[PDB]
Amino acid sequence: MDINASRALANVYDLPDDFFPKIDDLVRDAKDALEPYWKSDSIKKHVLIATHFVDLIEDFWQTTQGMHEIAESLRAVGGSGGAEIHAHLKAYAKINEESLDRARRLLWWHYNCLLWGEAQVTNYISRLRTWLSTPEKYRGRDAPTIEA
Amino acid sequence: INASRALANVYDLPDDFFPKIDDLVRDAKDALEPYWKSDSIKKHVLIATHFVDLIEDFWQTTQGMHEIAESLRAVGGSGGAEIHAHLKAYAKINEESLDRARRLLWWHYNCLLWGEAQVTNYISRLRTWLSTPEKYRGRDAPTIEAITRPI
Amino acid sequence: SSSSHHRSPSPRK
Amino acid sequence: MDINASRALANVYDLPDDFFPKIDDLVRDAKDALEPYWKSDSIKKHVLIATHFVDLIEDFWQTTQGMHEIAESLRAVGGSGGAEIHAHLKAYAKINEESLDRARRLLWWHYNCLLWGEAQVTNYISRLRTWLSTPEKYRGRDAPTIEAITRP
Amino acid sequence: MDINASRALANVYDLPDDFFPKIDDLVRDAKDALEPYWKSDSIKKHVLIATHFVDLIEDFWQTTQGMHEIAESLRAVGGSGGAEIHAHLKAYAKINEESLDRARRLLWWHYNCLLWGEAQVTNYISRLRTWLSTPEKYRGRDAPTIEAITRPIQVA
Amino acid sequence: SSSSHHRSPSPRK
Repeated sequence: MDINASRALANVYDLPDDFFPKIDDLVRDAKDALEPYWKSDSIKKHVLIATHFVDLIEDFWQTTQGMHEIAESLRAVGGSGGAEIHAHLKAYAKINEESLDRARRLLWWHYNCLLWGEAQVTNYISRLRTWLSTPEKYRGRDAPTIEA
Repeated sequence: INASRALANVYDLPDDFFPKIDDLVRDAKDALEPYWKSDSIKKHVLIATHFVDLIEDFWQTTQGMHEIAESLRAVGGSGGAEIHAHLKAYAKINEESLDRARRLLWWHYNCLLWGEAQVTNYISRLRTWLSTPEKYRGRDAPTIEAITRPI
Repeated sequence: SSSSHHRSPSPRK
Repeated sequence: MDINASRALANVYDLPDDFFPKIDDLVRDAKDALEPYWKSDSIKKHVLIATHFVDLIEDFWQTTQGMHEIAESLRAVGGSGGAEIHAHLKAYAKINEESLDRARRLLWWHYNCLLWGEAQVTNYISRLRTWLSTPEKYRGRDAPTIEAITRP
Repeated sequence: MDINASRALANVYDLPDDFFPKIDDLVRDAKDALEPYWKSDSIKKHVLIATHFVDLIEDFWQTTQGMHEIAESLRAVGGSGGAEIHAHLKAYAKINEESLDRARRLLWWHYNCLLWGEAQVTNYISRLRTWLSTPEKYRGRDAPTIEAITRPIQVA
Repeated sequence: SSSSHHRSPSPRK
């Protein structure tokens, strides 16, 4: 495969939003794989970045989910609250969940690059892009995976 | 060792030592943009950039949560104290997270500009000066102009 | 650097 | 200064009971500075002594405070216990408080000597005694310190 | 230190409590054997630890004992203001007793290691634990000892 | 030319 075309086809924001493991499993794997580098106090790029995003998720994910739940409960219980309140709440939750989707994607990217290598990860992304462009019939019955 | 030490020192500060968030983010972006154009992977670059993004993403949402919670509680007739309590808890969590982000951003920005040593020494001196009981102190805090002068 | 890799992690497109 | 006069003016128990940080802060800083040596299972003087005194405080401080609380509560109640009971309890709490004050002072001493050096702390205490015997207006605006430094 | 010495000390922590000399005698002997190292201002592990533990005892032993005494006194006289009084007092005294028992045992270990040697003492304790855990009929009628004490001082 | 420092720590005066 052409390195150039691969790198051009590889981007973490192109993915379907269902390719990404649940946030709990992702955070757990990230922490369990980072513990050595933490204890060693390592200054590697992906270590630093994945640490930042682990912290970001742990901080704001449950708060955003609680905000969405609160907005729904407030619009359900009745109009006693208001429309501006629910609109502002939904907008804040929307912005936060966009930021959290970005954090999730980049945490995945950074963790997988730490494990395997960003070269392997971009190759995998390109090959998965192809697998997804192809129709179900003339492609593998199960998707690829890194060194798999 | 000394890294976590100076970090704990940074956390051991009064919250009135840290500039306003607008000034801080402005200065950080101004100092970092060249490094972005240069595609630099420096540690302080990595961390300050990511904290700037964090702040610009969540600060306004958190302040709005605070204000709307207080307003609807003053109203009193919207849902119940459950909503206000849930909102206060979330806002507290996000506030402490953003405070940590603000502090680490200050630390890394200043380390990048001037020097990690010049910032660590000043922070140690200031933390010591603040610890003491005001009778063995000096009567004049250490001022930030010490970072700017080399040694 | 052939890759964008700006502001540290991969930049959007 | 004259090194002899410095070492002679340097004694931890000369300080007026308020130069010393609070007990929680002191134990916390001591543990934070010790845990490396604890893990490395070190033998050195200051580590050993600071550890012993941390343990002593952890063990007896809260008990002594509770003893004082008990003495005051029984004093308020009046009929409970009695007079000589209150007297003996207060005397015991007082002896324990003397021991714990000595422990706090020695803990400060050894923690700081471990961080910087007992010579540095000696000079610090000496210069502080001098700077503190002088009146306020001829002191200046720069008290004495140790001022750790870092090199890139 | 050696895992042998660690085993010996962990065993000291769990001995029958009748193996240990009276605290008065222990403190006395510790002071008398340490004052030379005090004058010489030595910084040896056992010296430091024994000194600190004997000071600890000197300070808090009689205090804890009087605490017990007065707790029993208030329980006997009655008229307590709530039972929490005696509860908290005896809990404090119990924590003090645990701390002081550990102190006595480490003082014993360190003073005896100073006298004889860490090796001699850990061997002694290994033998004594093997002897105590074992039941009679396979044991020996007389316990083991540090043979350097009860061996004759021969002089021509 | 050494301080008291007896028993390992510093004594009173």
